[PDB]
Amino acid sequence: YSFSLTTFSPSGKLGQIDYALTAVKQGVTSLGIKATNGVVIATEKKSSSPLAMSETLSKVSLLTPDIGAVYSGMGPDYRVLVDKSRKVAHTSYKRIYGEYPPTKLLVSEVAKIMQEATQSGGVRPFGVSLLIAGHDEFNGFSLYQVDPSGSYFPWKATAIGKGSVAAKTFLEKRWNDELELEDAIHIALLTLKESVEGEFNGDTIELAIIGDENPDLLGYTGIPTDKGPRFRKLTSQEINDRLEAL
Amino acid sequence: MDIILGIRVQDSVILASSKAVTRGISVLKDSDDKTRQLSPHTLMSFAGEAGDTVQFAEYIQANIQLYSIREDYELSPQAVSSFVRQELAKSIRSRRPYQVNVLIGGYDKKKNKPELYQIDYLGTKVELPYGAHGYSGFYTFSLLDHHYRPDMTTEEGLDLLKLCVQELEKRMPMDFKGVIVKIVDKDGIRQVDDFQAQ
Amino acid sequence: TTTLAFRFQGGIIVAVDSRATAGNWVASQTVKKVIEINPFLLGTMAGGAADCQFWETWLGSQCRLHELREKERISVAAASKILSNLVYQYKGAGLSMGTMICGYTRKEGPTIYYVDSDGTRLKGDIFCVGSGQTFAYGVLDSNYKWDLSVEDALYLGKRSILAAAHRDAYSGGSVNLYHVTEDGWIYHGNHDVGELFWKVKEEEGSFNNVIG
Amino acid sequence: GYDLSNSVFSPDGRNFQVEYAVKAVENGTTSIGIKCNDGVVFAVEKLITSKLLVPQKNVKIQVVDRHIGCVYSGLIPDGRHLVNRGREEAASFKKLYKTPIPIPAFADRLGQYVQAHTLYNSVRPFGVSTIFGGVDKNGAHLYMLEPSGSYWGYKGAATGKGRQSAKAELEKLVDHHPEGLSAREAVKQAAKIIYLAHEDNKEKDFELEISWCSLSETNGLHKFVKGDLLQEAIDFAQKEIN
Amino acid sequence: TIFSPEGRLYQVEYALESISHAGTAIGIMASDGIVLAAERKVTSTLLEQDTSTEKLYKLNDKIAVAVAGLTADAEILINTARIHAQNYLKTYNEDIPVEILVRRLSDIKQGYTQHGGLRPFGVSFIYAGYDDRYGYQLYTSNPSGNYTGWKAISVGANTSAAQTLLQMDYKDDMKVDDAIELALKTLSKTTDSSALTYDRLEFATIRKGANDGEVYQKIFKPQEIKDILVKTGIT
Amino acid sequence: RALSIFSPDGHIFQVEYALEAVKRGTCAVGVKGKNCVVLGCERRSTLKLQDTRITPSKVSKIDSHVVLSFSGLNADSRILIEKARVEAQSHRLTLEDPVTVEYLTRYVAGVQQRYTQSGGVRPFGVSTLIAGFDPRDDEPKLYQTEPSGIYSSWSAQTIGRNSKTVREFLEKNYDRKEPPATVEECVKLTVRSLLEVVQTGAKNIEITVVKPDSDIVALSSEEINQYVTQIEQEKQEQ
Amino acid sequence: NYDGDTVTFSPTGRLFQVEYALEAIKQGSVTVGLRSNTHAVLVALKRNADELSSYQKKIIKCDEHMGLSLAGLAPDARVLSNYLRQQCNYSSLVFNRKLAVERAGHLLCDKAQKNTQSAGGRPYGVGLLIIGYDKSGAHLLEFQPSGNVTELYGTAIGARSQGAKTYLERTLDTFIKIDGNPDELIKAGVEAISQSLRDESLTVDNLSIAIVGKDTPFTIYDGEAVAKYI
Amino acid sequence: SDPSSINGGIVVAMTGKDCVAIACDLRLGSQSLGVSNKFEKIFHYGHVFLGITGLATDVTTLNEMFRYKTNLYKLKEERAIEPETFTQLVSSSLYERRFGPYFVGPVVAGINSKSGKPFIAGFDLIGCIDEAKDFIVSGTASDQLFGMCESLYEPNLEPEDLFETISQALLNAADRDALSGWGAVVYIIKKDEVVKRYLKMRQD
Amino acid sequence: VSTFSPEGRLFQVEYSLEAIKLGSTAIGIATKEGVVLGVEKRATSPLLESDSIEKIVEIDRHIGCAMSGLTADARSMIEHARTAAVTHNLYYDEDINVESLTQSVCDLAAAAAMSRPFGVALLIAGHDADDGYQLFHAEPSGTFYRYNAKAIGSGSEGAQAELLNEWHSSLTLKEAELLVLKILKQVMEEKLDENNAQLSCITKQDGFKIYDNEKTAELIKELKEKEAAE
Ligand SMILES: [Mg+2]
Ligand SMILES: [Mg+2]
Ligand SMILES: [Mg+2]
Ligand SMILES: [Mg+2]
Repeated sequence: YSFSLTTFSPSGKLGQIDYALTAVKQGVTSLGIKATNGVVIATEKKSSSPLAMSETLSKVSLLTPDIGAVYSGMGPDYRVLVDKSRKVAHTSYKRIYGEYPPTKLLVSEVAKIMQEATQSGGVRPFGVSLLIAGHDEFNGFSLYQVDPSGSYFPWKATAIGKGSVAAKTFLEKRWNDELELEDAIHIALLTLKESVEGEFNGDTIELAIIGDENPDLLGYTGIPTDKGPRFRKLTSQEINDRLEAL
Repeated sequence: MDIILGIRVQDSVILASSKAVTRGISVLKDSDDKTRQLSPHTLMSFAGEAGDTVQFAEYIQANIQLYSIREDYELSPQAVSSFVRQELAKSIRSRRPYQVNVLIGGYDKKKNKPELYQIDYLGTKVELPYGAHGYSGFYTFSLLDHHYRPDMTTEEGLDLLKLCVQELEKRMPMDFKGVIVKIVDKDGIRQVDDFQAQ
Repeated sequence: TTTLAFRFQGGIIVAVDSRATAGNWVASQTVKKVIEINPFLLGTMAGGAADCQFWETWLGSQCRLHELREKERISVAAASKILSNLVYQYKGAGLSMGTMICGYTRKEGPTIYYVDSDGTRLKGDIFCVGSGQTFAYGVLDSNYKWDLSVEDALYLGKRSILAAAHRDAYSGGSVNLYHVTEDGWIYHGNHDVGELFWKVKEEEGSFNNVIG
Repeated sequence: GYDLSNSVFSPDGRNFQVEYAVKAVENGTTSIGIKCNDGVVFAVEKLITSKLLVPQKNVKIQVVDRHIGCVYSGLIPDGRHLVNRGREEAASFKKLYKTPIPIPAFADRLGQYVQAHTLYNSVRPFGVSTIFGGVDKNGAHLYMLEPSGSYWGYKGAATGKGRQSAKAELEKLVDHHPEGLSAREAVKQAAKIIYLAHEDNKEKDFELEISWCSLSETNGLHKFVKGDLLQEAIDFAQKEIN
Repeated sequence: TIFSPEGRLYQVEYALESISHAGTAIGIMASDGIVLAAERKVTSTLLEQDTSTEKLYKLNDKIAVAVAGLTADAEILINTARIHAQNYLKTYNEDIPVEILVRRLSDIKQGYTQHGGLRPFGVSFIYAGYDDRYGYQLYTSNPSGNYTGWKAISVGANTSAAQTLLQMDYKDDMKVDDAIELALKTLSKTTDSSALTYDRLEFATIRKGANDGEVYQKIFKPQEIKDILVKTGIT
Repeated sequence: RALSIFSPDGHIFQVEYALEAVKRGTCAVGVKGKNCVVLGCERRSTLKLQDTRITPSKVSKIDSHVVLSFSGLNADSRILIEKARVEAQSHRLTLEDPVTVEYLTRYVAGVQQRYTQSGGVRPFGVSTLIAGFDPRDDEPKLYQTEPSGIYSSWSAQTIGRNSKTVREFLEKNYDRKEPPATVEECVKLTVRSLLEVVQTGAKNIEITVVKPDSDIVALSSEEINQYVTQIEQEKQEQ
Repeated sequence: NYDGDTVTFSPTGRLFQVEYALEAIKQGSVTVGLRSNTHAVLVALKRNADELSSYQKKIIKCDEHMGLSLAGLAPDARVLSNYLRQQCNYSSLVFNRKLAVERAGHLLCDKAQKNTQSAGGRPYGVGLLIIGYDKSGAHLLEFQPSGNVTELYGTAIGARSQGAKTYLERTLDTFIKIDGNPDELIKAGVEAISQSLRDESLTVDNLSIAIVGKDTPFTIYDGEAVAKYI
Repeated sequence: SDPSSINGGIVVAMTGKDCVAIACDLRLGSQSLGVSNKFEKIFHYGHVFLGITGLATDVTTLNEMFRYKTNLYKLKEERAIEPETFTQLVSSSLYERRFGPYFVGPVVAGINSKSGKPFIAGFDLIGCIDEAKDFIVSGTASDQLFGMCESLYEPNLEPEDLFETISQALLNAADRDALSGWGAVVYIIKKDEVVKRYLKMRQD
Repeated sequence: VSTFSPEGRLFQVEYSLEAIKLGSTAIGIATKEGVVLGVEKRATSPLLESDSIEKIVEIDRHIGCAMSGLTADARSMIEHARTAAVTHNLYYDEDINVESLTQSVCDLAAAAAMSRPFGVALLIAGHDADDGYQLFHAEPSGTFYRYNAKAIGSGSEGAQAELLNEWHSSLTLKEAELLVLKILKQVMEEKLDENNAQLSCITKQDGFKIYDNEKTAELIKELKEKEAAE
């Protein structure tokens, strides 16, 4: 199967890409909200049975100490994409400049992966869409969304999957360019609540942020150039503490 | 080794190359041309190992000629030379390096100035008023350093080469059977067939 | 070994000796040092016997292929650049050969190219190669004139070899002569040096120091 | 359309091309094996298409290494292939471990290879089923392998056309002799069971072929049943056949 | 990569279609500069246009290109573009002539056309570039791998519309300030949405300021587009 | 995967269809005089606002004494040209003599032929008119190559849309006894032929003349126009 | 639907392509093979396309002790014999051992099989009768592109082969005992090839005979030398 | 035979108060024969300077290489590369050829446009990074240079003073090296501006 | 492309043969005084220079071949044929046998590791010491046959039939020349002149010679006269 599986249809559409976009559309909702001094990305831990254990499924992942990703679509396709993402972060970057890549660049690389899936012989596009949030010395904070086409674009706030439209709408009304992190968290939570069907608490939600540096999560004291990672995932407790303030 | 000298006056570049090819104990030929015209306004002279010498030259020629066709344009001497340096710089770290040294004299029709480039087998390139490879420099530089002037006419340079060729024939142990001289100027490349007596 | 080829009015003269040695041991006095590439081209042998015999025989083939492809006699220049380029491909491997590719075509006229395992290809009017070169050059240089006649020229080459066969220990046996013309080459015999030295001495008066 | 390409799962999760391969198997000669008390016997039905066949020559059973016996039913050539690879797979084991390949091990090797041919549409499964086994460091072993790459260990096993008749006979043996069965007995028995099983193909005269691998009768090596010992069983079968 | 009974390359033809559904990009070649303008596809109040780059890309300090098609397919072609640029520079120590870069990029696309079995790239490019041999040049390359140079041109949505508007207002002796205006006008009349707003535009120029010598590529910042807009009167 | 294959009727569809693309391409023609060859072509007019200065012209130099023009997919041609140019230098380098028009042709032809029996590659949508003069010779050469790989020489020939029509013009307007014995008339004839299809147009036609020993020159928009005028006159004078 | 490749078993478990290949054999001239306990003959009725051509050579020597007759797609026969020549050669060079006919058979089978299990390939479409004398006597083998090889006292293959196959199927008791005399064995070989004739009688260009045995290396008798057998 | 001493040449770089300086001689020679007196060994990609001493052909190659690399860096990251970063790049780029290296000794100098912190560094032919806040030396006269630097150098000098210091260091050190001299160039680098001055010296 | 039909034939091969039937008639006749090869040019217009049509080529001094079908496909085949004769001369210092040469060509044919079969056939005629003058026809199948005379291409059906009639084991070079001429005339849509037919022959003494238009015309004429007899 060495020929492109994704071909151009007479109307000018890339069949497989739109279909992958459909798969994405059915996935659980996830959102990202970019504040001034941070970014938050959240999703819902759709437990497929209470027998499964919630924690053992990181829907939100650290790509570099300053970049996280959340998705909507087919989890497996995401899981392998995160692996490759963390990898390329090093190969095409930390091993050449001694520092992790900047969000847009990593994002750009990830995109490149997905595009290949859109054109290489014998494969199908990834059935996922990711919201990648991060920070870097020169570009500050950013949030990006990446599609199976490979297309990516930045946002001030957005949501994908199931309740995307409703959510985008709510976000569109609450977001403004003067938002402090806690607030966007708040909004993330609020926005989350409306797309969530059943119990809404610290064990069914997953919030992660990209903010100030956490020295306590470094693992060592001594070298002062790197003050720690910016990506921090929220604890069940921390999430609930905020929920209680609904 | 063979003698390869070049001197760029004000409106042109003159190159002189010994006319002798020695293989072991005998002199095989006393009328060799150790140069190839890269483009109608650039010439390259060369000296070094038996086969590598012509092979490299011809390869470079072909490739410059091809660029000329594909683009309907004549690369500047500067371009032509950066191209050569790279090819040499590539061969020093190959399986078997071309042991070749060259001089590239060209008239840059765009800037309206003459240009002489000296590149050794290692890919070391340098732009100079006059230059030579091997030992030729040793005998002549003192003369060149002394009598050279930027505003020299084609004729003044030809005489300086003459004086240089004289020193070589006086102090150098091997008989290089004389030199073939050529000038690269705005009107092209001509061979001063009068350097046996001028 | 001593081989010469020189260009002139009537064409090309190729003359070679026929001695092969393995140290001080004379392995053969009857070797053919002229590889008949094809009816129009001549190649000489010096350096490695195998290398020349082989690659020039092969050259003989490549030329044929060319003459089928283009329906035109391959030029010596082309003929020689093939061998030459081939030889340059193996440079460093240890090929040993130095040869003259001789031919007379309409387009080029009579032509002689010196090609060697170092990758040298040269066009010239006179060439001698082998341990006995300097001796043949000596004779050639002084009696060489373009206006020579086929008969004299044959002799000149024949003699130049004689010269070398006398002084050089590694050359001798007999001289083989070849005249290359535009209609092809013509063999002009194998002349045993033994018999030839006495005859030439007697007739010419040279080699006086030798008693006989 | 789910039965045109190999690796394709149908809406019910079956690989049709495999099942078709099985049919090629069914359409073939019958063969069996009887794991006995300290060995195993193999036997197969060689159908004599014409007087022109040179008797007792087109051997069909095959040995792998020196202690494994192999017999299969279906597209004969496909069998041979399966065996050659068996041989390469066995050599490779010995070269590196010194001890000849254990039957469980060997089977799995053959298993994994066949299973592999049901993974890509560029390949067709094997049109044969193989019964094989032998003696090793700890017991006799008899296995049968189907085109899906599925295999299991047996007390007795058979395949091909006379398959049901044969299985029936084997079932009898298992219930009547849970103790075991001497190699000699199992030999004759197989001879019989083949004769019996031959009835589902009762139209052509046949040539029986038996082999065994016994820890007391053949030192653990695979040998063919020929001469006195073969005739004995041929007659033992011709007897209880009526 | 096959032929139709009519003598057309399906996938190529279809690719061009995909392209026609893409935002509009325009390149207008003035006498003292070149303009490139592009209307952005799918937006929102929340999309960050500030830190965005989706249709106007820098290839080399002297060549920029405008994109119409799959953003991702584009970036692949671009990266290699940027690379061929540098290779030439290393090899010759002179900046790569625009046509050379353009012809090279085209040749890749064509490859996908002739062999391999891979879907062509859903992209068309407008190249605005300068070089010491032909000065300013405007080029265009599409999926068939075909390329040509223009005085003014557009790609993407509503070509005939815009092409017809340009052919109307363009004149040999134009000036950048005028080409900018024209660009905006044309986009303005060929949009598929309410009204041209800064947030939906991408604008860039390649001018050779008289008070110097090297060409300067200026990719307009959001505010500047908003500014250049008021002046031209789109308000 | 084998794309170019035989059909029940003995045809290689892809090659056959390749020709169609040739027909869709503009016209190109070349007729050879007594000591020259000319090649004319009509310019494409799908959209107009072109910058003639730079746009890849239709007639290309393979070497200083050999040119090629074609009719077909413009992209597919470029490749044929490069491969030809590169082979032109290689011949020089190894045979110490530039290619003969025939050789160059046979080279270009074989390349196309190859694409007709190679997997994963579709034939070239192109036919070429190659012309020039052999080194140190004066007899003009005009050759034609098609996607099948077939090639041959022509006193005059044309390819591209409406080639049949103009071919006819030539079939009777060119006599192999008095080939256009002057640059001027050969041009005339080519123009005349070209007019029959071009449809009254100056910039519509581009004419290139090739003379012995690397003497090649394309006529400017106006030099041609002058011929056009004098032709419409030898039409209106009746 | 199920006859597009060899990688597709039909619903009844057949490989059509193989089967179709087997049918390629039936459109080739008949070739007979028969052996005694001291010789093996190959009588192959050669075929002509017009009355101005050659009667295609059906017999190929594979080693001084073995050879084969082909019926079907010649190319394939060349490929297969050549492979057979190589394997015979390998046995000689490396073990100074003559390759056992049975062994050769095992080889052809294995070779054919590979072409009946992989996408893109095609079964071989030619049958072969291989005769050869070795350490264990005279041998005759019949090879079919399905990959099946069988050792026989005699046989024939091709158009109308079934005629000679019955002759031999009855004449067995008679030829299996033609030891010490090759002429007879051949005569039988011809007599057999004639019970599958119809077009006309076997002529001097029609006939092709190959013999091999105890003190006789694989020899090809074509034309003239077979005259005494009609 | 030691490629690092065929063409000769030296480079040195120093830091001062809100500025850094990097200087180099201009001789290009072939063993004993001086061949050119105009072979600058300092290059820049934006506001970052890279001086390279060593086999001249590699000096040329490497320069061309980093330009190339620093250019794509700019296109991809939309910003100019910083000292610290270029350094890692140099190092990794050199170690990439660990078993057939470029016989060179690079020195990097520049000022990070964001922090303003002066920065210089040096490496050996395979990437071994040397990061000292004082001075870095490389070339056929490293010994001489170190000796000079160690004595002449002191911290926090002003652009004007550091200039003298580094010039002297370069100058005197070169005077004791056979393979260096024939001219010297000095770059005084400040956040905003950069001045380049050629020095007068013995032409022997 | 390697798929068998229910009849047991290779599709692309059968189709390949059809494409050949669409090509110019090629005829060769083999005598004891030589072998003649003649072809029909068939120019797609009178502007085309009749001499630039190459359908009879020299493989080597003692071997020439005529072609018919998609002629471009034949380029590689000639190249290979030439290289092989040459190579054989190099390694053995002798002339390759016509059969070997041919076989070498066919050996190339079936290599379906080139997307499709060759759409062209060849008439290889040559001479070697051991088997005298020989004529061979090579098909894209990979198969080849020796004939005494043979025609291929569009008019091959009638031509073959006529050959069958005119050929006898004793014609002279001249005779055959005429026949080829004749038969060429009988099947050519256009009238046979020296600018649209081409004759060639190969003899022991002079080898492969392609006849110059002038000589051919003299025969064409000599033919018109001998024919307008009764
Ligand atoms: Mg002597
Ligand atoms: Mg040091
Ligand atoms: Mg010093
Ligand atoms: Mg000094």
